[PDB]
Amino acid sequence: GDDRELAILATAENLLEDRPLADISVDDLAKGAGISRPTFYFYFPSKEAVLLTLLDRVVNQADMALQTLAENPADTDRENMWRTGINVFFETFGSHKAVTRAGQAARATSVEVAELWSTFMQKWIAYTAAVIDAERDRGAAPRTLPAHELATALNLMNERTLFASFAGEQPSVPEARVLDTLVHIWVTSIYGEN
Amino acid sequence: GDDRELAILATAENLLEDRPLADISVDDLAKGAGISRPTFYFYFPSKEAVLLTLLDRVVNQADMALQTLAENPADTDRENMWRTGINVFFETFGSHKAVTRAGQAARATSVEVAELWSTFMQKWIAYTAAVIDAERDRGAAPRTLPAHELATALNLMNERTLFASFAGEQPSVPEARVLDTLVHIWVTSIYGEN
Repeated sequence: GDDRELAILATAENLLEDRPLADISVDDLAKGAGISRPTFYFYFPSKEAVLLTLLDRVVNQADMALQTLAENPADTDRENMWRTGINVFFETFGSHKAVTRAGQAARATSVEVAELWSTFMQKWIAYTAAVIDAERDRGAAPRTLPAHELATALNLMNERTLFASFAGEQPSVPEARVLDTLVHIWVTSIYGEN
Repeated sequence: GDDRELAILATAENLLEDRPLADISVDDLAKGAGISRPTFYFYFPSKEAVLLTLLDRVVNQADMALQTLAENPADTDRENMWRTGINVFFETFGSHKAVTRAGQAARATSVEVAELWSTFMQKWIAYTAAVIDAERDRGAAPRTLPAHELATALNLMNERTLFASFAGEQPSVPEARVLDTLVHIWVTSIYGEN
């Protein structure tokens, strides 16, 4: 009986838009799904383990998303081949701000999360560097910096930047700009010369 | 004061080298520093307090340093002018990696610390904007992205990255490159066209 789990997962993410994981208790979730306080414990050991699943879900959506682009190509220049990738992350995480803010300010307390993140950040960081080269052996991008390093600076910038945008921090870049703001910085560097 | 307010500090900083604040005692600080428990408290109320100062001392160091380039302009090529500026941080914080690591795992629970970094980061992001602006008035820089917003992204990148390097995370850019890297991206996007 799958259903039940989604109920719990979904319920959390839609309570997280109002308060953190602390202000929420294993019961407030029992209702949302439609099970007795105890039933819960058969799908999740604790609320902690729920956020982790949320997070992982959200993170995989991104990989599965960007993955789809590693398949069918898009008939459009080089500025979009990049933009459209970053937008996955903007668009995606930008949709589950709550879970992002939640996963983040919880990285400092869950190796599971820290890893889950510290992992993909490497697949994504790799995928990128890959293209950086696949755009150098075709002679389109100058051989300036070592792809991986270059790719890392960019990639990490995203994380911090796209975050302070969703967390409403200050310093930050108004959400409706953070994109163009990023894409430009990617391209100008991925390709720029001197 | 100072003599004894300095002992503590230094005596703290050198202790953060081997372990985290959470493992350092008021005792371990009174000793190594050379003073008495009570004498400490006359200067500091808690250890987090000593941390907040060490941090305030580092941060401010870098600001004056940077501040000290406005009066000593000199002759040079567009690029280098940035490396020496971005260098001020990688050099400063990268010579106090322990504090940095500490003041970091503190922004999550210290509003004094939160406001501290945030209050500066703005002054640094601003300073960037000021330049990237007048850099356009003189004709060198192309008028693309809204300075402050470009300045921000870049600054947001140097935060999350230099740290990710000092704290030797996974993934990160080896402490031994980052300067060459960050410097690149800043320029190529500041003066870059599209």
